[PDB]
Amino acid sequence: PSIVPVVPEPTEPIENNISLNEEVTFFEKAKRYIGNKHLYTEFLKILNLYSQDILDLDDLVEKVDFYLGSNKELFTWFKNFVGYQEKTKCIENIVHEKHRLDLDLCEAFGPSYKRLPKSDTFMPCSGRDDMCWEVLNDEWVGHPVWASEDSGFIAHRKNQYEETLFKIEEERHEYDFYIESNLRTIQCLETIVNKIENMTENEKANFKLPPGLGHTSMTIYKKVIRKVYDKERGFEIIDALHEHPAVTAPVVLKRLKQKDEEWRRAQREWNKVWRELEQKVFFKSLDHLGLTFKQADKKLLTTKQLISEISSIKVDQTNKKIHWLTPKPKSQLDFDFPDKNIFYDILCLADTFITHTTAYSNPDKERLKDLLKYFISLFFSISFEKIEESLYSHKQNVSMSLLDILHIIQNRSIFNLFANTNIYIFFRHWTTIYERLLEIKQMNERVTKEINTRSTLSSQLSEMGLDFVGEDAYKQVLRLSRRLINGDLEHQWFEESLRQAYNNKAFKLYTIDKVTQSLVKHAHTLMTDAKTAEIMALFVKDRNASTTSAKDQIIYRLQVRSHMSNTENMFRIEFDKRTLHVSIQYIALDDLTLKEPKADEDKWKYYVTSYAL
Amino acid sequence: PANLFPGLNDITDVLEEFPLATSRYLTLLHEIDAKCVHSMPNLNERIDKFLKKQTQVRLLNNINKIYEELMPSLEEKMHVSSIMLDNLDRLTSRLELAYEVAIKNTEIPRGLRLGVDNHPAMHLHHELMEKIESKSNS
Amino acid sequence: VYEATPFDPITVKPSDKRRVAYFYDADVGNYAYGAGHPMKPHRIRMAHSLIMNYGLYKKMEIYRAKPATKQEMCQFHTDEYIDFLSRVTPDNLEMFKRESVKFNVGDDCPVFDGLYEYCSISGGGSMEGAARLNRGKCDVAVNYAGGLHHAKKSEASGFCYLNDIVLGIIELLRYHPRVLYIDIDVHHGDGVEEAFYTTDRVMTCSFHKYGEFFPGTGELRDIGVGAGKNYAVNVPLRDGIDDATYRSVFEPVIKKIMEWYQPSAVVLQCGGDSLSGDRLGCFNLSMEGHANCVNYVKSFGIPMMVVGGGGYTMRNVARTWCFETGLLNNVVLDKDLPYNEYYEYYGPDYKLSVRPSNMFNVNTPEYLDKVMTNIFANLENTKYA
Amino acid sequence: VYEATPFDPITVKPSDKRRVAYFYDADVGNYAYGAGHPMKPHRIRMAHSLIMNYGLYKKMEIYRAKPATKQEMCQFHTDEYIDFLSRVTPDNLEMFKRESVKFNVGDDCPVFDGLYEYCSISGGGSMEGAARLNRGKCDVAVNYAGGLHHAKKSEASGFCYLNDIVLGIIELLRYHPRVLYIDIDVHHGDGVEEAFYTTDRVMTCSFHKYGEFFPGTGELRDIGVGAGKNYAVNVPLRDGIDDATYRSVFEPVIKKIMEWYQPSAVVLQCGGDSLSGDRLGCFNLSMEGHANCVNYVKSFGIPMMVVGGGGYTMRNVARTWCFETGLLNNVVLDKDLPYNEYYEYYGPDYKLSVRPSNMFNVNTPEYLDKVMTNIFANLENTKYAPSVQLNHT
Ligand SMILES: [K+]
Ligand SMILES: [K+]
Ligand SMILES: [K+]
Ligand SMILES: [K+]
Ligand SMILES: [Zn+2]
Ligand SMILES: [Zn+2]
Repeated sequence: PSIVPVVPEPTEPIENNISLNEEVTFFEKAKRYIGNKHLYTEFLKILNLYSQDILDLDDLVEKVDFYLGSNKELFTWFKNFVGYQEKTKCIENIVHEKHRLDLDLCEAFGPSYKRLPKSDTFMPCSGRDDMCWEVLNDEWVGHPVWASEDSGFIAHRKNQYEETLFKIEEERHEYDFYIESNLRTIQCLETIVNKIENMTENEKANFKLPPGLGHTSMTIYKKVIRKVYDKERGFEIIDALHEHPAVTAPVVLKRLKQKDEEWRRAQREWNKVWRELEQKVFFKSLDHLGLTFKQADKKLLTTKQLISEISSIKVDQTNKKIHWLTPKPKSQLDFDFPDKNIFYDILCLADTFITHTTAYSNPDKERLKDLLKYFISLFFSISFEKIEESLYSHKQNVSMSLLDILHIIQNRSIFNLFANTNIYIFFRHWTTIYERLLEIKQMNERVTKEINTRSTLSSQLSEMGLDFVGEDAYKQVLRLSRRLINGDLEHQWFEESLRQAYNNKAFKLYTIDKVTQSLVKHAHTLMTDAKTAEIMALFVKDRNASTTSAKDQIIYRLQVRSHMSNTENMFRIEFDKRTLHVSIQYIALDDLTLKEPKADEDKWKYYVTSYAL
Repeated sequence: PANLFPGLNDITDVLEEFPLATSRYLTLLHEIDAKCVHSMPNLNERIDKFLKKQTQVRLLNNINKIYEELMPSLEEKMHVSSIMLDNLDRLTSRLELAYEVAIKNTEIPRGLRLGVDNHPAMHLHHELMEKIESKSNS
Repeated sequence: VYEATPFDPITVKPSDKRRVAYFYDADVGNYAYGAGHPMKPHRIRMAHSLIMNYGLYKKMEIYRAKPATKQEMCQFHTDEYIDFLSRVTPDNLEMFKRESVKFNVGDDCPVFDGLYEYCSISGGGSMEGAARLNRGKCDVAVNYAGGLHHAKKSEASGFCYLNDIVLGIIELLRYHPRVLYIDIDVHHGDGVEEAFYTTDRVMTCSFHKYGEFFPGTGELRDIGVGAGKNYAVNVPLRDGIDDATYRSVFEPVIKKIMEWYQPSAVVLQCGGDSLSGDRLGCFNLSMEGHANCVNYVKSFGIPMMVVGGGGYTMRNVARTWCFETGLLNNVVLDKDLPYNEYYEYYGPDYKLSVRPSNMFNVNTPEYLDKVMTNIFANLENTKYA
Repeated sequence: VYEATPFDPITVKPSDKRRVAYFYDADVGNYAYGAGHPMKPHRIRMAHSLIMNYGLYKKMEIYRAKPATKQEMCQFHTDEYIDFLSRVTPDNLEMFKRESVKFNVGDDCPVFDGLYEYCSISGGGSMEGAARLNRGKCDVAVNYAGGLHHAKKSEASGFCYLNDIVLGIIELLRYHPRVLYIDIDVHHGDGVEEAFYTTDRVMTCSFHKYGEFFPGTGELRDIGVGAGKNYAVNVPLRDGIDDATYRSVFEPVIKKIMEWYQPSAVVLQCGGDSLSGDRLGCFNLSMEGHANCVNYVKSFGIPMMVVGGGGYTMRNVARTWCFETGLLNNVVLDKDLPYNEYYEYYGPDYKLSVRPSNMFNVNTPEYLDKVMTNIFANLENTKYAPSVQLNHT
């Protein structure tokens, strides 16, 4: 083996993977016992049902009771194999607790202090003269009564990397404890051995040292010696030098002097890992917000969650309605859109995604860009020429029937989009992005004042060109978001740049890329679910008109329901154009489609119309 | 045979151990000092005063008082220094064996350590000595 | 009466200087509460190492107090408990399982090899410091092995068996007619407040986090009984509080009580579980935000005792204690660490800083405002010394 | 960063007094390089005479130091070099024709009778001065037979055969962290700078003339390599510099070095080819201008070791050395020389004066401003880290 160097081998597989062959017999006996093929087939049905983690253990043993309870030794074999211990308990008394407050309640003054009962349980203290007897006092005692908190909040909880740091601290403290104890025991044993060396050969044979040896906290040495030999063969030695300290403690010392050397080298070899493991984990544990929110709204911006939000508002509205107090609810979700430039800003990113994406063919990419542009312009009622000019001037300074894009109510100020799930999902994705961007923009002026007022750290952004000039900070955020979406910037640089330059008040954009990836896939599935195509068609037919009667509103609801099944629900998105107030109602099928009655005769009209068809 | 580079590996271990040993003893010395910081100043003062002076009897008495007050802490220092010295001599013998076996092996090649042959310079030398020896033959 | 204000950096007053007595015991660091237990005395040792390589011993007088005797420990505690403490041991625990439940020793406060040594070391440090503060020999007594403010007269709570702080205060009471206790631990100072509840010769002020939090005491209307009425002060804060907020809460109340209660000496508990990155606490103070409290009480000019306490991440509380020990000698330490032997504990940068996180702050101006105004409202009978 | 001023009367300050140990060996004057060579050890002897006859010996202690041994020479030089020095005589040179070619021997550095003994005297005086300075006996230690600062670790260069200043600083470094070396010859102090170039414990500072001169080194951009970067200060100057100019350049450089480098043992080379009338140098310095340097380096208050150097007009080195030695004892001498055995050599009026000429100063306020600004810039990377308790140097 001289010529070739040494290589680490792949791995040795665990033990509990390759030990099975003695039990493969029992199952043939079970097959013989059950006899029939179909009963055995449902037996294997429930076995696999369990092996896929679908039902519990006790319930499994009950289903196998339904089958092989007929045989006692077989059923006990099975019971002990799966380790189903007998729940031999029908006679169980829920017993009382021993502690909480068996004894103490009397005249109580203030929130958390009560008088001690006046009894001659007087335990006398020694060191007290008259002064200490008058200033120190023992009549009142403090006992917690966690009285309801008269409030409500959430409890702080540790970031994921703080815990890694705590565990590293504890590991190295334990190494240090063991090595320091081994050294101190080396010292004591060395003193003894030196006493033993210079003697006469008969005062040796009768030498005995009592337990403790001179260590006021003696147990340590025993502990040390245990850990050096073992806890099986260690008591034997701990006693063999309690009765022969002359011949069996130049051997217990020569070995502590090996274990000290070896355990310190081991501490060094693992401090290498401890050291490489701390640069990475330390700095990303001081950002609690940007690391909590990331996972929170990675796993909460899903279909189930927002549906559950609006339906929760619905259910507590209706059960408050069951209470006589409030009359009845009008709508559920409310949105205001004060600044409309942000709309184009979202497009600033929106198709900026698609120009990079590969999961789509460029023709249908043009098609869904058409979706976005025409849809925003028709819904929020801003001119398509405005988005035209914004697009053009954008790439200047940074230098058509919609049906086949996809393929009495007078004075119409309100317009209702009665939508199924996917439309609601895509729309509130849009709404989330818009409101978070408007929030990050409102204070952009004093943000410019922040970055300028900071007059001369992280030099990287300096050479990187990732600092913040006295430029428009909000437009710079737009630019950097584009940069990371197209990949001009890996993540952590975006992160710390925004963090220090703007403030830690801009964590809600640290995921912007991902959330845009949510609206370039849902809009694409808008044009591939034909039913939603029918929905959008009926919507634009109802919206492009300027006057219609409430009977045609009911008609619209009817044959928009036509395309979605009984199981599916509907949400009505009312948009009023004067203030861009967008409200959402959670509508169940047979009940009324639109605004509740103001007076009763409008819904006399409702009655006649809805029951007329 | 192969070369598992044992010299350099033990050298890395040594050089990592060297600064951990020393600092415990340095802190022990710092601890010893903290007693002798209201004794050494006034002792030095009174000694230079007595050196550059009915009262001198009291002065010499004070100086002997402070001397044998401060005597115990001066044996601590040299005890600590002696154990420190023995530890670092152990470490130094470790280091030197690792180093010499690195050089005796070829974990440092002997063309990279003691340089090249004929080294584009050194033609001046050959010219000069050649002329010396030539007209020595002449 | 709460006014937001930024945090201007630490400035050492040279118009006041003092002689610092700093006690220590080189054995306190060999007693380990257990295997995974949070409390470590190793903490204290670490701080010492830093103080020894910053050369701070050239400005203060290191001592080593004499371990207190049982007849001092028996000024506050009871005899049965001190006996049990001297006898109990991990070797013979079962024979005690009666009194082991009367004195709370064994469930959360374990038994380890030589807990009586540690208890005596702490009590002795504190009593010697207070004695020398009574005898004019110094102006500041520093003891980082004390600060066990959770121990009861006859019970051991929160890893605190012996309540050496009450001993130190009874000592200071022999010479001075009024004392002021100031607790800046994240937990309520239940032991000292319970001990000194119905007296006026000591006034107590704690800055603790209230709610569903150990030990469950310290509510805004707990102000003492009978004679000591209005002579207790609790400041319940909430999560996330930071340097500017903590400072705007701390300085006005301390100033008000020093102007109205007229103390003769001050005791300061400097627990490090109110820093950022703790293991058992949820504030967000930084090194400078912590040290500011010590500085602002030092700038008043009276006899001060400075005792250690909580804090269960070792390196943070080590750095913070060394920094306050520097600024006690009217110095501001360089922000690099010298190579001591506990060096690798201080990665990855090896500096003298405790950095806060961007954790959310929950104390709103309305909360702190009504808290402080009703404190000031009830403090209008604390006027005559 | 330089404003020119007038040259103020040199004057001893009474708040500090020294314990001068003067080293002399009555043998040294007895060696001679050859017929016409500009190097004459006899001048050291001449200076001794004035020291005796002025009454200046009565406030210092005059010692012969034992000659330095071969193995004290090989602390800096090689074995082949020192063995050559020990074995070569003006009679057997024909049997060393290789080594003479190889060690830079023969025209600018010939071999005379007594070469090894002369070198022994120089090195011994320097090392014994350093050792006596380490033992806390003396404050200043004068040795005018040493200062042969041009010698190479393996080569004879420029009238010098053994670098005694290197040995002296090696002995000074056993007990001191940081040693400063000042060189006010007219040539560049290149042996010492080449010897201590890649370290930070010796800071060399030369004030020389850079041009078509000797040795040819020591630019403003030669500031140290390795960990010794910024620990080598050069001040190149032009012809004709006089007392006022020189003083206004020399004082702030030295004062900034003292404030930053904080050294706490100074070696001072006091060469005399930088005087008006010298036969190899080209400055225009007086005796007061050449002695104000010594007075300023002394006004700081740390262990000084003064040594000799150049000076090729014997009269002027003798007079300026005697005057400097009187100044180290807080004594401004008198101008009329006392009768001594060399009451010639001092024509035409027999006084304690060195006279400047009227030749023109080729150094003006912008060249000097630029040089001193570059130096002040180079000279701020050489401080001590904030946590490092000192002994008040
Ligand atoms: K507190
Ligand atoms: K009180
Ligand atoms: K020079
Ligand atoms: K140098
Ligand atoms: Zn606490
Ligand atoms: Zn010269």
